[PDB]
Amino acid sequence: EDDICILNHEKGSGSSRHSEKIAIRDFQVGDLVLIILDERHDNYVLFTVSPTLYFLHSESLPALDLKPRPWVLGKVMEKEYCQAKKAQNRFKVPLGTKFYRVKAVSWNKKV
Amino acid sequence: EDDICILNHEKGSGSSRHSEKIAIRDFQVGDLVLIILDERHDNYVLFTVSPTLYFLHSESLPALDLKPPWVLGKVMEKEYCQAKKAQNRFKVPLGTKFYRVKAVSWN
Repeated sequence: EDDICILNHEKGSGSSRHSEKIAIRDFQVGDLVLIILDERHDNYVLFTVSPTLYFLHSESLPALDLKPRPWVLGKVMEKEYCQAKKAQNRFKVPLGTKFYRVKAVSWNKKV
Repeated sequence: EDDICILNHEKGSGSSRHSEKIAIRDFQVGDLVLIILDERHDNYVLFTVSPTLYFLHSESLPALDLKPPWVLGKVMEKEYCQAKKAQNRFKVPLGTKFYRVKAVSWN
């Protein structure tokens, strides 16, 4: 263990400080989220661990200082359940796929 | 448009249901975190947007069913460290301050 100095050590189940949190699945309006560029679907999307896609609404881009940056934090304000009606679509997803589109804004708070 | 059909539309500030959530910086003991492989640093780390590295303590790998590409965990312990040698296990410059955490699985 000769390569590091240990400056402090903490154990326990909770603290008085609350880390900043993001949703990663089953997004709800009001959630704080991480918004990343999805090259394959040519769109910004929510970072997520689940296979349902949450696309960022194109009209939310100017409110997140984005342009049609790798990532930004935002706060979900609207959410739309959608189904692909034509086999070639703005979302590069097969015909009939069900997915979400979300509107988000920049947010300088940790909640 | 005409490529998508809108099945429902929701707007608001809150809901009756709680999405699964992870800490993303300034991690605290008790936090739910996302643990990912960081090959640049030859370690697992906590997924984060801050520039401070939070390495997973090698002692925690068996509890998370990992060996020395992502798992959800719960922070049980955290240590503030400073790299003391130029060549170290964490592949950071000499003097770098960073964290090590111990975590257990969570589902």
